[PDB]
Amino acid sequence: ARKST
Amino acid sequence: SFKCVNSLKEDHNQPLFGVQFNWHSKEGDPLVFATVGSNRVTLYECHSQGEIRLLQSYVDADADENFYTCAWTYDSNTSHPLLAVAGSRGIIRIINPITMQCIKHYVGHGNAINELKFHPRDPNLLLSVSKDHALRLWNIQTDTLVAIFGGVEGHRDEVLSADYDLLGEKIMSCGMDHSLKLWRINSKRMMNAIKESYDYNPNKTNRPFISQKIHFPDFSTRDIHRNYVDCVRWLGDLILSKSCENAIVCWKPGKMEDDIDKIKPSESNVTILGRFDYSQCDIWYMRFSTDFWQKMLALGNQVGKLYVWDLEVEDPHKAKCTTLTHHKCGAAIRQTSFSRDSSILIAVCDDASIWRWDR
Repeated sequence: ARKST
Repeated sequence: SFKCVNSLKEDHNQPLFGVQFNWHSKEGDPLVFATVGSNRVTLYECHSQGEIRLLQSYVDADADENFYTCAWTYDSNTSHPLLAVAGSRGIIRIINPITMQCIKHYVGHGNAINELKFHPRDPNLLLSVSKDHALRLWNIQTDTLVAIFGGVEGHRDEVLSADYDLLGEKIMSCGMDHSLKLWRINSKRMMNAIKESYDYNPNKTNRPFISQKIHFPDFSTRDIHRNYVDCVRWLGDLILSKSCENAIVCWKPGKMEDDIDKIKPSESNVTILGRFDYSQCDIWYMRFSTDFWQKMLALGNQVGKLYVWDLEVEDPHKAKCTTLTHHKCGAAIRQTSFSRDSSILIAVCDDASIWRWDR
C-alpha cells in the first residue's frame, strides 16, 4: 500500500 | 445541499495532511480552522461570500519537520483555546492560536506521530498515536505522561488512528498491523493514574512521575480489514473504521447482542452491521470525519471526490450517501472537517489546496 500515487 | 463557494492553495505545495475546525470557539466569533502540512500549521477565518481569511501560521524551526495532525482543546483555567500539532519528528507542540506562540512541547515517542485526539470530557488529556507502535496519554496541565499503551500484545506496526468513546472511558486504536484494539481507561488502575497525574507537581516533590505501561488491549480484532487500518471513530457503542480498500465498515466486538462493557480480552467474534463503499481511495492515510452531533460522515478520495453519509437513519446500513465534486478539484483529499454547527465542510489536499463547501 502506497501513501500517495 | 452543499455547494462549493471557494478554494485556495498554500504556498509550500506540500500535502495538507490535516484540517480541524475549532469547536471550542466563542459565541459570536467567526468560525476558524487549522490546516497542517509541510512544517507548518495555519489558521483561517470563515466569512461571508465564501471568503477564507488567512490569519497567521506557526512554522517549525526545523526545515525537515512535517506536521501530520492537529487537535483543538482549551486551557482549563483561562477559557482560551489551544491547538496541539505533531508529525514526523515525534514532537507534540502546544500552540497558542491567538499569537501562534509555541507554549510548550512533549518528546518521548520513538518516531512520527500519526494522530492526536483530546478526551471528550477532560480538555487536558491528550492522546498521541505513533509510528513506534505505541499510543501515549498525556496530562497537558501537569505536563505528565500518564500511560504508554504498547507491548508485544499492543500494536506490532505503526498506529495510524484512535478515538475516545463518548464519555472517554475507552480508546479504540488501529494501524498497519491490520488490527483494531481496545484500551479501557476506566479501570481502577487508569482512573488512579489520571488522578495521580493531577496531583503531580515536580516543584513540590522528589519523584519523577511514573507512567503506566499498559501492555494488553481489552479487545483485539484483525477480522475487519485486510490492509492498513488508517482511521477509526466510535458511533455510540459501534465502531466505524476504514482501510485502503474503498470501504468504511460499521461493526462491534462480540456477537449481535453482546454488551461492549462485558467484552473480555479473549473475545473472538465481531459483528458487521454495514459497509459504506466508495471509489478510488486505495492510498493509506485518508481520514473521514464526522460533525459534532455525529449525524453525518464525510470522506474525500484520491482524485478529489467527496462522500457525505447521512447517519440519521435507524440502522447503520441505511445510511444515505451523497457526493460533492468540482472540476478544478482533482488532487487527493487527506481529511475533512465540519464547523461545529455543520454549515461548512472543509477539504484539504495533497497539492496544498483548501476547498470550502457551504450548506
